[PDB]
Amino acid sequence: PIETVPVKLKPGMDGPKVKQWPLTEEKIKALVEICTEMEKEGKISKIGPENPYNTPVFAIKKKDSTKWRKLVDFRELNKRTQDFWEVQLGIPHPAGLKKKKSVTVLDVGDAYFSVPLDEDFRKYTAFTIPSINNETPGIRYQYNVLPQGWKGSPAIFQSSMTKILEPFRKQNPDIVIYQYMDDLYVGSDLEIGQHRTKIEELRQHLLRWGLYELHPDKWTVQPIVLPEKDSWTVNDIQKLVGKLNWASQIYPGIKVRQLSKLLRGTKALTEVIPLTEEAELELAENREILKEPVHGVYYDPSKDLIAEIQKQGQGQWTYQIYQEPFKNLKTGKYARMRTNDVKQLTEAVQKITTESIVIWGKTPKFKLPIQKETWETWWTEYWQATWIPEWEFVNTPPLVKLWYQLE
Amino acid sequence: PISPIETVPVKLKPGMDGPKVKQWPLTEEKIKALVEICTEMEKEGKISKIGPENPYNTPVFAIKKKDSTKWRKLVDFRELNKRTQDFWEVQLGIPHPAGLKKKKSVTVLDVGDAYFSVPLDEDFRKYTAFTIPSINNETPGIRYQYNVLPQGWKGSPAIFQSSMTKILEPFRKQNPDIVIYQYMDDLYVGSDLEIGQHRTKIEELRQHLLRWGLTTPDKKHQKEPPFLWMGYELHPDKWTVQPIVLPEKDSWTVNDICKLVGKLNWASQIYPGIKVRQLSKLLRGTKALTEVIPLTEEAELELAENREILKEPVHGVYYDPSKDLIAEIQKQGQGQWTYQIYQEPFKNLKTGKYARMRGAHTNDVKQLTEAVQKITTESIVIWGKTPKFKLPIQKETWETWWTEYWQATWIPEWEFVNTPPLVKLWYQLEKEPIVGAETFYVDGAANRETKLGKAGYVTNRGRQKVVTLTDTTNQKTELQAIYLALQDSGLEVNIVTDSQYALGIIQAQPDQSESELVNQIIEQLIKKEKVYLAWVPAHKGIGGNEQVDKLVSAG
DNA sequence: GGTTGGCGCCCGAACAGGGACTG
DNA sequence: GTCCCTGTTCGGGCGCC
Ligand SMILES: [Mg+2]
Repeated sequence: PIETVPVKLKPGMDGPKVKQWPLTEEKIKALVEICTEMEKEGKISKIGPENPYNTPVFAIKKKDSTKWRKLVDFRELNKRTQDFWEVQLGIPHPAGLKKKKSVTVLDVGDAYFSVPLDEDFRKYTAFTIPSINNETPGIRYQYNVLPQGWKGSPAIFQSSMTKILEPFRKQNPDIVIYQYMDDLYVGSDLEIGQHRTKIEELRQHLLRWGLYELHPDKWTVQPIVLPEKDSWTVNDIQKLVGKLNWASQIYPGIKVRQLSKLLRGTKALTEVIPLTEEAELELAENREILKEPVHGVYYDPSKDLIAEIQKQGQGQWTYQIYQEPFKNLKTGKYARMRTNDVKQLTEAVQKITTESIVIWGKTPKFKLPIQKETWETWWTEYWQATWIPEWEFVNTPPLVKLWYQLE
Repeated sequence: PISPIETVPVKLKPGMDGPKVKQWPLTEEKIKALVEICTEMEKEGKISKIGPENPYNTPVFAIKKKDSTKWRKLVDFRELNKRTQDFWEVQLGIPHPAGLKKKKSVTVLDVGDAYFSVPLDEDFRKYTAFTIPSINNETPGIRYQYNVLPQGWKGSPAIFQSSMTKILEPFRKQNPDIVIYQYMDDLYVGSDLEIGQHRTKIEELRQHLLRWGLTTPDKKHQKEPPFLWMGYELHPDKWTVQPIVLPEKDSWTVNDICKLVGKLNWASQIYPGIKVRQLSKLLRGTKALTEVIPLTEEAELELAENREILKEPVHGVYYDPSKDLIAEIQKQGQGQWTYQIYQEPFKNLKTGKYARMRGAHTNDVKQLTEAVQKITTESIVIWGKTPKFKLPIQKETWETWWTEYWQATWIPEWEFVNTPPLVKLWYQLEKEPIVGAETFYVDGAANRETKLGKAGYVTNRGRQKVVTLTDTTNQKTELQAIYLALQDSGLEVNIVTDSQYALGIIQAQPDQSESELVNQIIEQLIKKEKVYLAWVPAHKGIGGNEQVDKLVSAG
């Protein structure tokens, strides 16, 4: 608490100009309550139209709580803030945090406020609280302290951060800690119970300054699968030739040449085909290739992480992470038993994002299987994080809907 | 006065200087009329006369306003606005009568000479220089700059809404139980008080306002239901719109049609059942707005339907946050929907239509999904929560579709309502192939050069067609082959196509497309008793998508 | 009858994707 | 890359303030 560090927008970009979206009474009551206090404290100052910039805000109860958490969707500003979350940031990603038995997710943004923000950078941090039924004009605010949600925030409170743990870290050469933005990721292999009470003991190596479950090495990869049948049909073989055809771009060796010649001429769809010798011994082999991992796929921390999702139905959604199309760093399923399609899919992007942070230390840009209007009407009702991944909306072919089918 | 309030700092966009625009000529009858205006305004510190050391000038015309034959000053700051900084606009939306809770006592009052009661930042003041034209070339006209918020400058609205807020805050703190709706210089003020004490609180507001330089004339609707606010009449227990009058016109120009759609839309907020889809189709014509579009007799039906609804007395009521919100939707024509939001039967907070075509291809369960999305976001704005829904669709149909559809789709809490017509899926694709039915291997093929293509099929029972299409494309020949096969198959068919595009459209179960072909394909689909649609890798020599492909590729 | 800001409904023009092409 | 085709956004008319 004193004087501050110079910042700048990526060489050429201008500040954020995003509209505030409508909010529910509850998210607003919460918000003016929160912002009244940060005004009394001097973390946010009140501004007016002369500031051309805006970023959205809503608020989330981080779980089953009465405490509301302000979330400023700095997505745009972060995207526009100068290269230094890679360039001035020191953090290598401790490859082994994903290897641990237990990891706990730690919210610590409310510790960013301690630090003054450049005098000239404040204006970009501007955001507007709505009024319901538009009884008043928007009430505008600006930041005088490192904002939670902004990516410049941990890239500054880092020297301090690297300090704040000097003891607890030294005193624990086998508990690993990672700082991605608002959240702090700490986990150890310790037993289920003495882990919990070792995290709790970090709150104290914390609280003296100020101020949920998740087990990593068990997000099992999900395989690409072929239906075995005692009897095949023209339609069954044509679907088989369809999947393997495609898969043959992710796996080079997959051949379909013997199966495609069982489709010799214009058979009716339900006619049964006696699988021949080479036939059965081509898909028998093909089903072997689908066992082996993809060879030669490596994360580029420079390049962009891309999650991609498909609705399989029955609360089961399949996903790939990948940077070059077809070279998936991972593939998985979010199986839910037996239903809100939208809560489902928003939760699917939180589980995935975490994994991404945990495994690669950044977040994907998602390509979602939902219509913009739909996603946007409802998704903040189920969000629970402090980060927000980029996304964009996709109109998928029903084919890829059908390349990750189980049974 | 001048509000004692602090100016709001204003800058020109970087690198740009003020306006240097030539005062263009005006009648002496304005030139006198403007001198009359620019004299009292000068008398009252709103404008300062400037010398020749102000390089700038922007054009100021004048026009008589609203049946008075009184002139009203007006500057054209179009250039200053270009050079002015950006602002963040603070007016986010428009207050709606239905988010109004029933108060015991109501007052509406407007703020007089509002923009001119607010100081403009002095260092920006000089860019507002305008000159009032001597009757010709003759005299160098009078130079003036602006001391308050000019009419017609990009910044003035915002900076005034902002100031208004910042002035009302003190009063709002102290009267937390006085509700003040604040639209530009308009004030609705409501309380759960007996008029006497209510009335006091008001004068107490007007004194606060007066102490800040804001005069509250007497266009004050005192003890006066109906109050006229934001376009509506407010009565103590019901609200309504001030009368709408659709232009009864002989020869509709297109823009005349946009003017008609406009009033209907505005009417659609309290008059249930307003239809506009037929009239917002006559519009589908890259256009001269001057152009004269002939009235479609289908639209003709619609307008007639509306003009009739408009003769009905309607009203809304006010919001009780004690109770819940409840929306009823109604499928009321080809992609025209209607709804009403209530808290007690036959008492309509408001109503509304949906009738948007999202997609080149859509169906009822999509749209009724879209219209529910719209009503959700609207409800959040007016009441800040989402209504319970009552929809004319049976849980059955929804799940059939949430099932076949491969993009997540959703609807909240909703009770079935048997308010027919009910939303139905017009046909359904089989999930597995149809035993023993004829199997059409279809394909088509175009020629990017000549735009000539072929579409046709080959089948297990032995028959084949090939047909040649002029001025077509691959995706249309793909779609041709699937319609050809549909035309020629009995009441049960299997179709194998190599087109990821054709597969995509039809698997989504359209019942309505801007494409005549997909409509020709839909009419067939509705006629079969079963259809199975299979996909296959093109050019991979599947039996027998290779023969269809071999016959069809003379393109 | 030549000016400003807001929200809404429309339209089309510009885009950005994705698939399918091409010799 | 070029076609298409689909989905956006963005202006612009109108409505109302
Ligand atoms: Mg083809």
